[PDB]
Amino acid sequence: MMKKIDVKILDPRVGKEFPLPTYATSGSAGLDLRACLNDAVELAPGDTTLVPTGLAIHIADPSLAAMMLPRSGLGHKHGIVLGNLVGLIDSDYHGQLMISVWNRGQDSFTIQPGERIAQMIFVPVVQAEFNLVEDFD
Amino acid sequence: MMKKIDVKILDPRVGKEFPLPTYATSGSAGLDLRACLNDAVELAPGDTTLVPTGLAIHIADPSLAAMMLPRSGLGHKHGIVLGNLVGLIDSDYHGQLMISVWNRGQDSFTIQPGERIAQMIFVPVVQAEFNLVEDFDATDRGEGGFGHSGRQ
Amino acid sequence: MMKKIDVKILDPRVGKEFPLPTYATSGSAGLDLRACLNDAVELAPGDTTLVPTGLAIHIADPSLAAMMLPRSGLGHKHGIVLGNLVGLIDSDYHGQLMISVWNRGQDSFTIQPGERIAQMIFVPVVQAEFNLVEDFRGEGGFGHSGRQ
Ligand SMILES: O=c1ccn([C@H]2C[C@H](O)[C@@H](COP(=O)(O)NP(=O)(O)OP(=O)(O)O)O2)c(=O)[nH]1
Ligand SMILES: O=c1ccn([C@H]2C[C@H](O)[C@@H](COP(=O)(O)NP(=O)(O)OP(=O)(O)O)O2)c(=O)[nH]1
Ligand SMILES: O=c1ccn([C@H]2C[C@H](O)[C@@H](COP(=O)(O)NP(=O)(O)OP(=O)(O)O)O2)c(=O)[nH]1
Ligand SMILES: [Mg+2]
Ligand SMILES: [Mg+2]
Ligand SMILES: [Mg+2]
Repeated sequence: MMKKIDVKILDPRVGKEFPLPTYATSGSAGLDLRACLNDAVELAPGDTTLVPTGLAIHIADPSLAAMMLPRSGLGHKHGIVLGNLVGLIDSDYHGQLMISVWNRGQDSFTIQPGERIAQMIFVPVVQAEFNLVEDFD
Repeated sequence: MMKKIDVKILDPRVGKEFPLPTYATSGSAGLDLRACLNDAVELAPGDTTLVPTGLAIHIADPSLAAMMLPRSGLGHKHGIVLGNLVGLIDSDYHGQLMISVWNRGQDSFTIQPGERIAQMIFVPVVQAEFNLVEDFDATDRGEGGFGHSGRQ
Repeated sequence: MMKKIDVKILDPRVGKEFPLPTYATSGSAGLDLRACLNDAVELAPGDTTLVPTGLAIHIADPSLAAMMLPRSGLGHKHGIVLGNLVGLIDSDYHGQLMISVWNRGQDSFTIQPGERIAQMIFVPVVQAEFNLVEDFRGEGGFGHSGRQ
């Protein structure tokens, strides 16, 4: 079940020094996002930093959304997760994709340029319309 | 894809003191949930508090569920997120929707009545039927997990 | 709506000492997962431990994934959540299902053999192929719509 998604490269290192995001294995649900940075960033325990990806997507189909998630190795082994926990990307967002990286653990961690620091899945979504009732029975 | 969902305005402040939940933009995936409180609540760093939404929904369709999530601005800038991280709402749950608000950050934060403090999406769900096997049809990923594909 | 998932039992207690995961009601979205431990694990505030389930699943269909989540009661009342926040099980994984348990709260907590410590849903997923373009809410994000 494939879907074409338009993407605009904002930093010319993307697609060259920093490969475009890809699925690590053929049945992976998420694609890995890379940190678009000149220099490594040291995250002390408790600190948050906003990491640019250097690209923008336009999902455009209002029956689809994306969810940014931590990776399980970074999250479990190093406490490197997301500051907003889960990042919900709307179908009508055109801006640069940004990653809120938060050190939830006890050890300092150093994010390298180009590192695969989070992942992103695409999921069908349903828009609800409310039917106001006085009681459900 | 639009679906009509029954909702009971369990707390009549919702729709009167502050607006009913709606989709912030046309192409928004989630709808914002508001703090149904009589008094402001100051959350010190590390603290949690249980905030009512004033709403009960009945999805009723077992092929659908809802998920409650933090908002990205409150979460990234102020460390205001969920105490259970992600809230899962069953299709046959029709009690009040409650929000566990947790201050994961280093500065205190005051939740005001009516404030949009989290968001909710509706997603399709599949119910699994387990088939016991002796061997798997092996794959390239195999048993690999927890960072086996590397950092770079 | 329903999908057949291959499962292998790795610990003989699973299905004998305590049940295999089951949907509690016909309208339940998730299945509860039980800690398959020999000895209870003490978790100080801020600690993380990796908890086996005694089970391996193989979803096998690349338009489907599973998401592991905290339970709302354990999360809100005791701060017992997931160390990777949300656990994403891929269609081509067939290792042991493992739960990263993190004590995010201010009080110690002990993970007990057999305790229902997390839950898991299965959701459809779509794999994307990129189309490079020069030009395409607008660009508004991270709070732009306000809170009032
Ligand atoms: O909570 C979890 C998360 C993942 N897993 C396993 C199954 C999943 O398919 C595999 C990899 O998941 P992620 O891709 O989300 N994490 P990461 O990218 O760090 O690992 P990998 O390098 O193997 O892809 O780890 C668990 O058993 N429990
Ligand atoms: O953030 C939440 C999460 C759940 N809920 C409601 C809806 C859901 O259907 C119900 C049960 O969710 P969980 O299974 O996550 N909680 P728990 O397992 O602790 O309680 P139960 O024993 O009733 O399943 O609680 C909320 O109001 N807010
Ligand atoms: O991790 C994220 C989350 C969101 N975003 C962008 C895309 C999304 O469409 C937009 C808004 O997301 P939320 O609605 O979850 N956050 P918030 O409600 O604070 O911002 P807004 O007022 O713009 O809706 O922000 C990111 O770039 N990274
Ligand atoms: Mg991975
Ligand atoms: Mg928003
Ligand atoms: Mg439950």
